[PDB]
Amino acid sequence: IDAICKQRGSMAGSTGVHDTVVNQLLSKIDGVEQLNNILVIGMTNRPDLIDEALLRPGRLEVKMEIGLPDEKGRLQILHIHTA
Amino acid sequence: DMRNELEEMQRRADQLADESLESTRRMLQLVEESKDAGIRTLVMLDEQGEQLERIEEGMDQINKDMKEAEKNLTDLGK
Repeated sequence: IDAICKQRGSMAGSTGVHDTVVNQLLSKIDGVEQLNNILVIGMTNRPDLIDEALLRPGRLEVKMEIGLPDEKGRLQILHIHTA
Repeated sequence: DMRNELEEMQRRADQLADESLESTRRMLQLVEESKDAGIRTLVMLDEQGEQLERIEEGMDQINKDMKEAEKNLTDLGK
């Protein structure tokens, strides 16, 4: 998702295509028309590069961090891959 | 040393169309219909010309017959 969504501005180009995309996405997810039968899942390696606006109440607003497993997780993974 | 430089990116404006697919199809359909009508008119005109050519011979024959009959009757009368 970070490839498409980056902080408004902060880009050196005349076309300005990296801002209209973000604005259209923001309008569609949360606009005047109320659409409530959709769920969007976005995964990334660098949460910082994501535009701050998308991370707030109403828009996204639930964020999970997947960390390195523990001894039990390592045992389970090894069992799964050696079964 | 706050001397910055830039590079440029380009975008292509949409080519000339997206109005050549609604009036276009109607134009083509009308052209086809006009072509069919013209073919029919061709056929009818040829038939009419043939019929006029046919009429000509009977016209000439009746003219000749009447003239000859009138001359003969006048000759016998006197």
